[PDB]
Amino acid sequence: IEDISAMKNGFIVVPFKLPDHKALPASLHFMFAKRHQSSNSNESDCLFLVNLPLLSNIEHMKKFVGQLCGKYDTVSHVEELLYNDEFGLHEVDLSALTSPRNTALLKFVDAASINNCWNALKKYSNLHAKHPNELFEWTYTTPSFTTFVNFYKPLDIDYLKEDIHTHMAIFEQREAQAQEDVQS
Amino acid sequence: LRVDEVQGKNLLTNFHGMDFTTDKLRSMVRKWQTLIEANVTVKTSDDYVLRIFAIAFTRKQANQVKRHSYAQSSHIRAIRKVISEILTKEVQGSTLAQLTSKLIPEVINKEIENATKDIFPLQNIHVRKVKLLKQPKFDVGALMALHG
Amino acid sequence: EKFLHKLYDILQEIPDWEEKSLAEVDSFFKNKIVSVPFVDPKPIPQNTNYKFNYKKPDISLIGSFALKAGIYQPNGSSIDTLLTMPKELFEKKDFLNFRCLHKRSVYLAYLTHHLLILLKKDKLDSFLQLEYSYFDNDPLLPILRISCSKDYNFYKTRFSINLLIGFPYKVFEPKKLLPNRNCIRILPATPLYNFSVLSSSTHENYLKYLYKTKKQTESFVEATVLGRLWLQQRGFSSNMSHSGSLGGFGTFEFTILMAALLNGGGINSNKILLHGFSSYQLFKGVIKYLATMDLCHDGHLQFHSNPASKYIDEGFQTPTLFDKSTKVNILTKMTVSSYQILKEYAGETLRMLNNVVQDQFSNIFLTNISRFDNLKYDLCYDVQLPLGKYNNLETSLAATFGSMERVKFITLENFLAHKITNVARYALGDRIKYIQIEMVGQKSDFPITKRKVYSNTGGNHFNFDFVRVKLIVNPSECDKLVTKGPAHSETMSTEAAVFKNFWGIKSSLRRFKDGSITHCCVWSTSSSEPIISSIVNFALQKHVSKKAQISNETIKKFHNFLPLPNLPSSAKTSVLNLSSFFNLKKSFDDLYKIIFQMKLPLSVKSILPVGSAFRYTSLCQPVPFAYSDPDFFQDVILEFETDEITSLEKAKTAFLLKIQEELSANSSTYRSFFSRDESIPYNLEIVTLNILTPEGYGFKFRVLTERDEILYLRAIANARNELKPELEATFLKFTAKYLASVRHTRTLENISHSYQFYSPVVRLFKRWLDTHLLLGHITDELAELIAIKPFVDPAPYFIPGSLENGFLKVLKFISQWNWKDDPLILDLVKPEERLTLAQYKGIQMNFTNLRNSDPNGTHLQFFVASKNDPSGILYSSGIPLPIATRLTALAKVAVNLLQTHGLNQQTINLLFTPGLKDYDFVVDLRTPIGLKSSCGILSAPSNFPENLNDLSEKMDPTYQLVKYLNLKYKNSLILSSRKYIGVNGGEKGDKNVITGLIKPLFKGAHKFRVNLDCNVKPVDDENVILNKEAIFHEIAAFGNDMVINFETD
Repeated sequence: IEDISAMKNGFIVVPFKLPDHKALPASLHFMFAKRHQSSNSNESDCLFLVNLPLLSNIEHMKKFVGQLCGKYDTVSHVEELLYNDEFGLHEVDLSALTSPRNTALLKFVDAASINNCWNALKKYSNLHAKHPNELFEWTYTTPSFTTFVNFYKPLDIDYLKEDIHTHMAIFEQREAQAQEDVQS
Repeated sequence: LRVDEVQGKNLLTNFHGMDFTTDKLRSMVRKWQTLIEANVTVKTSDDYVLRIFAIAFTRKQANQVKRHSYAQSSHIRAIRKVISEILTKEVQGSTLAQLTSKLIPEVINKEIENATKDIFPLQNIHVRKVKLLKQPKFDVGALMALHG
Repeated sequence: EKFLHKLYDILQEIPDWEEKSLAEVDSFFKNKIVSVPFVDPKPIPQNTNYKFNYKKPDISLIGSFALKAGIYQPNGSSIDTLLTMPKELFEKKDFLNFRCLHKRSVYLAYLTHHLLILLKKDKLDSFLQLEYSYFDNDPLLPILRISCSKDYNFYKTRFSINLLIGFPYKVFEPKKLLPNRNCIRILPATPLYNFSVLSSSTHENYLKYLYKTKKQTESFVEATVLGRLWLQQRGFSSNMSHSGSLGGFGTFEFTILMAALLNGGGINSNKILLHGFSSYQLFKGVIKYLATMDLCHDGHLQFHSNPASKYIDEGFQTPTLFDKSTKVNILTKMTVSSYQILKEYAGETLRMLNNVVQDQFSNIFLTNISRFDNLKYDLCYDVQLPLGKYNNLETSLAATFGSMERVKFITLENFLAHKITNVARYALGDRIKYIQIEMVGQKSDFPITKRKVYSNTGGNHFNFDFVRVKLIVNPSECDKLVTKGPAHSETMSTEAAVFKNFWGIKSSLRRFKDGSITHCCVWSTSSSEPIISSIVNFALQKHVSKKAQISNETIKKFHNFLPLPNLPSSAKTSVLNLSSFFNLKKSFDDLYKIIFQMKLPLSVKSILPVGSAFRYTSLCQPVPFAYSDPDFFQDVILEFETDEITSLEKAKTAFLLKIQEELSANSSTYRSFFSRDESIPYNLEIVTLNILTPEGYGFKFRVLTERDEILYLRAIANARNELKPELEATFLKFTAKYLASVRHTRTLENISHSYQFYSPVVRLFKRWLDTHLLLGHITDELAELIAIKPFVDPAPYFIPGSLENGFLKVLKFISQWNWKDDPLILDLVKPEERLTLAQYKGIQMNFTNLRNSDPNGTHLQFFVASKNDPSGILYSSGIPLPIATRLTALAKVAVNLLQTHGLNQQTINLLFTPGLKDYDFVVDLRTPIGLKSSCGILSAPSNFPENLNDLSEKMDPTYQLVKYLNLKYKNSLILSSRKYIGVNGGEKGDKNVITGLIKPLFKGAHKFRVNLDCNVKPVDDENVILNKEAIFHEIAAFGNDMVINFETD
């Protein structure tokens, strides 16, 4: 299990040490990262990630890439992260229909940053191989009673009003143009 | 309102039908306009059986030179079939008391006008009369629930 | 047969012995080991001038074997072999004062002694067993019983032999032995004595007539076995039913009645039964007859074993088929309540045989109903009777046991039975439907060395331990508060006198609002027991014996487990009170009027509630301001008068904005906010308008439009071929929530108001499933339908009228269910719009096609349908087969615990405790705040807080936790939790458990896929195994502050 530092299909195992919880007497969360090949203009400089931990967000992605850069004295500036639908609540685009699960894309500012972080993560895999305790610790941004009561918190009337207003407005516009074109 | 149960100087009632008033009906029947009636016998949940009524008159188009404004039988036939359609939908859906709650704000009267206005104008449009002819069995429990 | 012929040879070998006196026979059977099983009261030397004798008796066969209609009984049958006495041994003054009875007793004593000697000669004694018994448990008639144990070794036949000694045809005068006649001088009639002696006088002739009718008809034997097996499943037999025993009618009486029906039957004496009928024809005819033709109170039947049968309009207040050819009442072993309950069973079987839509054979013939008394009967109380001694009765029993008492109830068994029977029956009246009494401990057999049976347990010297009283109650007349008496005049009438006497201190005189002056007696209901229980307690300990002990701790614990709302006088508030529901309805109807008088760009078409509180099924009864209740905000489908999903949903929300604006404007007493609703898939704009009413109540409003289902079907059509089933599932959920929900709540309300106890039974069932954590997967409507199944389909039983009976019937049905092969289709309708056979065939073909495309329920386990849903899927989808099998195993282990450990409060607590086993992981959590008081179940809230975010603060998040966690790991993990903390959270209502199982496929290692959808840890460079510790750590991260403990596999 120690010499398993990468996969034959080109992907890479990423360990992560998990801390001591009182209810348990340390695992190392495995992730896989592979550079992307997509012809979409906004799908450039992407690291396809597989098996993100719970609530892997841009903050912890910046934290991880900063860990890698601080270690390997490298520069890897993250740009954005895509397709983080960790619960599967947008699997079907019903809207335009009637008009990559557990994986994601990690966009960087440039191929420079992406190749640099790619080297850093190759050497992270080699850390898994040789020195298992030089591997980072993944801290989940901990959801508490506060964010769950946030989920329970009712919506804001001003947000409701403004969103409905602009949505109905642009929809009336597009519909007017559609009717013009149809009966023109 | 029919009396079904009693309890010492306090006797309760339930639904037993609905009528219009004779004076109101006479005024509605104006000359030079088509009258239209339709009716259906239909069941509810709490299996009362009833026959409900419906009447409507062709109205003049607000700009119309010709006074008579009479539909076309083909018009009439279609209107009754839709009214008949809408009434059977309301009666089956309503348990019995719910139809009661349905009639009072006259939603029926409007869905009619709505599905209708694509055939021919029409004015008034009311349920007009509903009668009961086969009620199920007492069930003292159900009657108590309606009373508060 | 060979053995019986050897027995006849043995008897013809048996010698005869002459006239002897009591002292002579006393010395005889004192120096012989056999003790004469004398019939009480024994003969006495001072009142015995006649003498004794035995000669060769008259051998014959009789019974189902003679009728050749016996079957292969698993437990074992017996063949009756009659041996009547010599008419020369008989004198014309022997049918008075136990003379012929002592004759029979000494006859049989010598008979068994010397057949025992012939047994000691023939050497069958090493495997043959000889003993005494009573002819169908009649103490006035002792009989001999021959059995065997493991060349006449007949034990593998499981049979037995009955040696009876009746009397010859017409020895004593049948009109001097008519039930009206007295023959025990001390004047009251001796009906039981009359019956015993005259039946013993004319046994065989009835067998002659039975065989004659069997030769005159064709399907007679088949009808015989049909009736026998029907009765046997019903728990009925021919034994004496006067002794706290359900019986008096078995195969013999059934056959005699069938022959008499072939001999007539109508009131016009005409032939209702025709000899050309078939088996089913004859059986349906006889059941229809016993269901339509009273035989006890207002009419009775008449026939002649030698003339056509005729029904007459005189009921002798006792089941009376009167043979004139012998001057005998056939059913003389039958109690009146026994006849009543049998007639009710007859009507039930008639209606079953008249069911044209569903088959009923399996329920009619292939289900034993007499296995669990608390299923067979709604109410049942245990009463220890320490009555003591024959002389100690004068100080133990309130009533008297004198000369006429014993002449009427020859047996104190009959006396006590009928006494408590009548006192409970009167003191209860219309509060019940049917009564039975069971003398717990009673027996029938005893060795030959005895004079009768002997018992010394339970503070008695008679055959019983205690008394269990069973009742089929009337629910509509159960929880009636006051026991109403007769009217009041100055000259106190006989009825009012007897009433006031019977009721002693409880009696009084109350006046009513209408202006009536009648006696009565009042009670005060209790939320832990029924007023029927209070009444039986009082009357039993008053008019029977001050030493009786009474209880039903079982029903006590049932009502205790029932949730008790934090409401004033809830302690005295019974189960059948729906005042809380009515108050919620009234507040809602006020709000209804407000919105209907509102004005909008549309006219409000309809406002239909679909709340579980509305349909009388919520786990708890609502409490004002108790908003921490999961079932606080009831759903209210709002629908307005008559093209894209997002614009449509946002228009819905805009209408809610307008409503909320006008409501805050001109109904400031109410509070309002908007909640994001995400229970429906792939719709990210649905907003429910939550409304708060100073009646402390909360609703959520959602605009329904037809364009919803329109656009949904459009999307169904436009979706890709592989994408289709997902949107199918989403549309199914939508339909379940928006249309079938309304239809269901309507019809369920109606049928519940017709079946009162349905609401408490389904509430208890929901409680039980919450304790078992299955509620996270089960949708309410599903459980509601399952628990309504017994009422709407009671076969073979009766409609439950007690929370215990209903709960147990629900569990019995679920346990015996086989959802893989068996469907469920309910006729939601009041008692006697049912499904046409056409709709039935449609639902069945639906079920068959579904089980074809799914023969093992990987996609759908339980299938239940009705008029509201011809699909049978709307409340059953989205349930994993592990959950299904866990539910069925729960039901089965519960039924087995009931089968084994006996029904007690301990077994009930074992039912309610959760198994918590087989769980790959179990996380034990506790919430920081207490919530039992806030949830409003009794251990109180009194307003709404000033912040709605703080409403949410007091709310409960563990539901959100488990739901979203299942949404994430739904590819790999199956979870369960507790929904109702206010009942399943300990003493504060604050403890929950997250119990989870691993998907057995992802249990192992697999190919590393781009869409494998799990937290894995490879075992090699290509194959990936699941990451258990990572999973547990992620659960801990998600529930950091509320996870208190974790326990792994």
